[PDB]
Amino acid sequence: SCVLSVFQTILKLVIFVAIFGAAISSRLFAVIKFESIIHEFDPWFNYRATKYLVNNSFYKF
Amino acid sequence: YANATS
Amino acid sequence: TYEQLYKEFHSSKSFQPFIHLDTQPKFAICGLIVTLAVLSSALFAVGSKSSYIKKLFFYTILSVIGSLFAGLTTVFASNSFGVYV
Amino acid sequence: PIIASVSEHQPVSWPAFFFDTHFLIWLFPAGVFLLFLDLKDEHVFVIAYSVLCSYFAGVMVRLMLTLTPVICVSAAVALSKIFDIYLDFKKPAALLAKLIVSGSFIFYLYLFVFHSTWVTRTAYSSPSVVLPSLIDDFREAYYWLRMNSDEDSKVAAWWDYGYQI
Amino acid sequence: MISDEQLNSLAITFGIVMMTLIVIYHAVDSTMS
Amino acid sequence: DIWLSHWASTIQFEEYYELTNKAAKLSKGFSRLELMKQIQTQNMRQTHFVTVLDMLLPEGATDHYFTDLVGLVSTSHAERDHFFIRPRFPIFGGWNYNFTVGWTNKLSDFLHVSSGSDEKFVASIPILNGPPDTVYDNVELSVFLPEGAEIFDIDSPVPFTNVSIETQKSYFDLNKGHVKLTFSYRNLISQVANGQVLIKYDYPKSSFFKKPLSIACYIFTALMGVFVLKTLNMNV
Amino acid sequence: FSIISSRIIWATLSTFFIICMISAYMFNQIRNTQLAGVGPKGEVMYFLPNEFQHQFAIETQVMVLIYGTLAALVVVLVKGIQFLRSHLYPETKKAYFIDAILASFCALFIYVFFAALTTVFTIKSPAYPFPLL
Ligand SMILES: CCCCC/C=C\C/C=C\CCCCCCCC(=O)O[C@H](COC(=O)CCCCCCCCCCCCCCC)COP(=O)([O-])OCC[N+](C)(C)C
Ligand SMILES: CCCCC/C=C\C/C=C\CCCCCCCC(=O)O[C@H](COC(=O)CCCCCCCCCCCCCCC)COP(=O)([O-])OCC[N+](C)(C)C
Ligand SMILES: C[C@H]1CC[C@]2(OC1)O[C@H]1[C@H](O)[C@@H]3[C@H]4CC[C@@H]5C[C@H](O[C@H]6O[C@@H](CO)[C@H](O)[C@@H](O)[C@@H]6O)[C@@H](O)C[C@@]5(C)[C@@H]4CC[C@@]3(C)[C@@H]1[C@H]2C
Ligand SMILES: C[C@H]1CC[C@]2(OC1)O[C@H]1[C@H](O)[C@@H]3[C@H]4CC[C@@H]5C[C@H](O[C@H]6O[C@@H](CO)[C@H](O)[C@@H](O)[C@@H]6O)[C@@H](O)C[C@@]5(C)[C@@H]4CC[C@@]3(C)[C@@H]1[C@H]2C
Ligand SMILES: C[C@H]1CC[C@]2(OC1)O[C@H]1[C@H](O)[C@@H]3[C@H]4CC[C@@H]5C[C@H](O[C@H]6O[C@@H](CO)[C@H](O)[C@@H](O)[C@@H]6O)[C@@H](O)C[C@@]5(C)[C@@H]4CC[C@@]3(C)[C@@H]1[C@H]2C
Ligand SMILES: C[C@H]1CC[C@]2(OC1)O[C@H]1[C@H](O)[C@@H]3[C@H]4CC[C@@H]5C[C@H](O[C@H]6O[C@@H](CO)[C@H](O)[C@@H](O)[C@@H]6O)[C@@H](O)C[C@@]5(C)[C@@H]4CC[C@@]3(C)[C@@H]1[C@H]2C
Ligand SMILES: *C(=O)c1ccc(-c2c3ccc(=[N+](C)C)cc-3oc3cc(N(C)C)ccc23)c(C(=O)[O-])c1
Ligand SMILES: *[C@@H]1O[C@H](CO)[C@@H](O[C@@H]2O[C@H](CO)[C@@H](O)[C@H](O)[C@H]2NC(C)=O)[C@H](O)[C@H]1NC(C)=O
Ligand SMILES: *[C@@H]1O[C@H](CO)[C@@H](O[C@@H]2O[C@H](CO)[C@@H](O)[C@H](O)[C@H]2NC(C)=O)[C@H](O)[C@H]1NC(C)=O
Repeated sequence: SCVLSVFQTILKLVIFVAIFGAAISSRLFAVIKFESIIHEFDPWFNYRATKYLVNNSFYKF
Repeated sequence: YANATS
Repeated sequence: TYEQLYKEFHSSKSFQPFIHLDTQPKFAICGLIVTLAVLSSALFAVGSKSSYIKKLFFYTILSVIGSLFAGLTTVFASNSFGVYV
Repeated sequence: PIIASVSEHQPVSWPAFFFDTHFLIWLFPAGVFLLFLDLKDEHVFVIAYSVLCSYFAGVMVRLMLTLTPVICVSAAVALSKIFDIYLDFKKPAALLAKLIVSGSFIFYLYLFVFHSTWVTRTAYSSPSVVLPSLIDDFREAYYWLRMNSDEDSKVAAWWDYGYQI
Repeated sequence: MISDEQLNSLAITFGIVMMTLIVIYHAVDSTMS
Repeated sequence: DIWLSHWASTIQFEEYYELTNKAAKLSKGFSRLELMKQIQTQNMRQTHFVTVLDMLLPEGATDHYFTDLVGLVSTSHAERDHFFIRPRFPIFGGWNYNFTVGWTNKLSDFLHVSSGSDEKFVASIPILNGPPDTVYDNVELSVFLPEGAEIFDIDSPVPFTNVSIETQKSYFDLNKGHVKLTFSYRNLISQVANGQVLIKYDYPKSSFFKKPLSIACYIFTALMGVFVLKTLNMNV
Repeated sequence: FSIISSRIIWATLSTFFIICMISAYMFNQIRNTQLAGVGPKGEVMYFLPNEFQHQFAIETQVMVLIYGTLAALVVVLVKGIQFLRSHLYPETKKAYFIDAILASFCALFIYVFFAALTTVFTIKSPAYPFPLL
């Protein structure tokens, strides 16, 4: 049939919207509770390197 | 479990 | 100059908003629905296997409507989340 | 002596496998067994991935992450096979049995959602720089070092606190 | 801003909706084909 | 920094302080034990180190916040017209503390409309809102007017060292951006500089409605691009 | 001799290896753990209570039993109802009935063993809000 294909496409779109929503809402717990702040230890080096990259150029990084 | 002593 | 401007400021009416902030959340939630409907229809038109000279016309009109709506709802939603424009 | 001291390079106990995958942990071996009875090349890829990451995840805890994708895949196969038989309505007794099986597994799905949300809210949603009770003593001493010390100053400490400083 | 209990309810609702819709999709795919 | 918005009808204040204490330095260094033994002894005597600051805000403020360069500080408490603030560590003689406060107010209290036309506005903005007894050494006061605003008249109640006008892009400023009017002042004192800066500008309805129009043109361009990308085949 | 070419043998071996790996078999060797423990009363403990990162060595065997039974039941549900319906009841005049009975009983046993798993897990984590019992 053809109505089956359109139904499946619409259903897949709605399902993926719900998937994105569920994922992001599950991750936002620590940002909602305390603040938007950097975590554990290696992320701090990653964040200081990203800052150095965005302040200086790519060649300097 | 992080990159830290235990 | 200070004197005159002070007198003007102190002899005028206050600022009246166009649309109150308390109302804008409802307007945003409604305009988002309208935008979704119109844009999703114009994507159906893109999938349509009809001629090109008519697909162009329908897509252009629908996008010219959906874009106006989407801009208005972007303004309203941004104002409602706490990021004032 | 250093790689032995980091908490992320330690073996895993069995509860941590149930804590990180609610019921996907006993659908993962079944999905691998079911991929063996229909051996295709893509399936051979999944089987090799499964075995290797199973070993490497139990030997080091930080390698459990790499095990989580394939598990899902394997689980998503097994469950799917079940639903191909008991969610196919195409007779009272057969309908009743299909309903029983599919309803039990749908219940397990909902319970998976609940368990995942609880584990996320309880265990994996806290920063190490602020402690709840708030106790904020790291950022107070770091901001004191940043405000009341010379800019060209060397601070000695254990390596765990290097980056943060 | 949003609270903690509210974010918990939102996450749980998103999960429940997603699982229900994947079950419906699977039932329609397995039955009608 | 004072941000004015006609679409939301709000005025937002963001202040960045760089505070120091010029009192006597502490001999023998800081001993948290001695500070706690002073606290629990209930010695509320007037001490020469800062434990809590009291900010006096305009009446009707909302959405207060208090952060510093390392994150958000949780020891802050709002009372009518007053915002009490406790730094991360007490500020003894010779110590520094750089921090940031912010709040929101209704635009209808600072902005009035001219009587000759509904597009000429006059704003009266306070120059200082800080702690009671404080001295300032360098003040940079920036006012941000919406995108299509054209400044017509400016004046300050006290002499300033500089004044300038430029533009700065923001969250939805696809065009040139917000008009930034900056004043520079040197030696200011907390409660003797209580004047207000007066700005008269023009903002026509065209500039009011041009912002959603710009967002709409961006979205329409993206949609035309999608259509173009889905009407040509790359098959071999 | 035409036996290292059978799919069932390799399937059994690989599934068993995976089950032993997820039952924390390497933990009992990288750390020399005791086989069991003795209760204050004096009976065998079989499980380290209130501990989440430590265990005895018999817990691995218990979890191997549990996981193997669950996987075998799932495999029987997917592939094995036809086999044992053809091999158990030879009347074959009512065949959908027997299939329904066997499938429902397999689901019931799967539920029982999942409840047992969640019980032995709440022994280690005494505050777990979904015991499923
Ligand atoms: C592609 C469509 C995707 C659909 C999903 C869209 C959004 C996800 C859903 C919800 C997220 C909203 C929650 C975040 C806002 C609060 C956090 C916050 O308030 O943070 C802001 C950062 O500003 C942001 O970046 C927030 C961006 C606002 C997004 C609003 C969403 C509607 C528009 C969607 C985009 C449409 C595309 C248009 C392209 C032409 C703090 O700013 P600040 O510290 O500088 O203070 C500024 C105060 N002064 C000015 C005085 C210094
Ligand atoms: C591609 C699929 C994507 C699927 C979705 C992905 C991610 C979303 C899932 C989870 C994210 C959770 C976000 C929590 C929100 C945190 C901030 C907060 O809590 O805002 C709440 C307010 O909320 C609301 O009233 C919003 C009401 C309706 C919003 C408009 C609909 C949103 C449409 C999104 C896209 C818009 C672009 C249109 C373009 C067509 C707190 O406001 P406040 O008190 O701080 O504001 C300051 C105080 N005033 C209010 C006075 C200023
Ligand atoms: C091999 C590929 C890998 C992927 C990539 O391409 C090459 O490799 C990245 C480069 O590194 C690019 C950076 C270049 C330097 C540039 C500095 C600018 O600094 C601004 O900072 C303002 C502060 O407000 C100033 O006021 C402005 O004057 C000033 O332009 C800024 O635009 C960002 C940055 C870092 C570029 C971003 C895009 C990057 C990341 C590129 C990717 C696309
Ligand atoms: C299509 C995509 C885009 C749209 C979106 O994703 C899917 O779907 C939106 C939802 O509608 C969410 C809202 C639900 C209602 C919820 C009410 C709270 O209202 C407080 O305020 C008073 C109100 O009467 C009272 O006091 C109390 O009810 C309460 O405290 C508010 O805090 C959060 C809010 C508005 C949710 C925010 C995120 C939203 C907008 C979600 C987006 C990300
Ligand atoms: C096609 C769609 C349309 C219909 C729908 O989907 C399919 O079918 C609805 C269900 O009825 C869902 C609700 C179930 C009850 C559940 C209670 C929770 O409240 C507490 O439940 C306790 C229990 O143990 C916890 O202890 C607490 O932690 C927890 O907060 C709440 O969070 C989520 C909620 C209300 C579900 C939300 C989504 C609903 C409404 C679903 C709709 C979107
Ligand atoms: C410890 C427990 C573990 C569980 C179990 O007990 C011991 O051990 C299971 C096995 O894995 C069995 C399956 C193997 C695969 C085999 C494929 C056949 O399919 C083709 O077999 C070819 C042969 O020549 C022909 O072509 C035709 O027979 C046919 O086309 C099929 O008939 C039977 C089937 C599925 C077995 C069913 C019983 C199982 C699940 C057994 C359980 C009872
Ligand atoms: C890594 O070594 C590690 C990760 C997580 C946990 C852990 C918690 C960490 C932080 C917490 N807060 C400060 C909110 C709470 C934690 O609670 C846990 C609960 C369990 N359960 C339910 C068995 C497991 C882990 C955590 C630790 C840790 O044990 O502290 C360690
Ligand atoms: C916090 O603010 C103080 C005060 O402006 C800054 O101190 C100045 O720092 C510069 C650069 O180190 C020196 O040249 C000045 O002499 C300092 N002035 C005083 C009065 O001490 C300090 O740098 C700021 N710190 C941060 C992290 O921004
Ligand atoms: C007043 O205006 C600015 C203050 O911002 C200063 O002059 C400019 O300063 C910036 C800062 O680096 C320079 O980049 C510009 O080149 C300067 N000139 C101009 C014309 O912008 C200065 O304090 C004052 N300028 C005067 C009095 O001409």
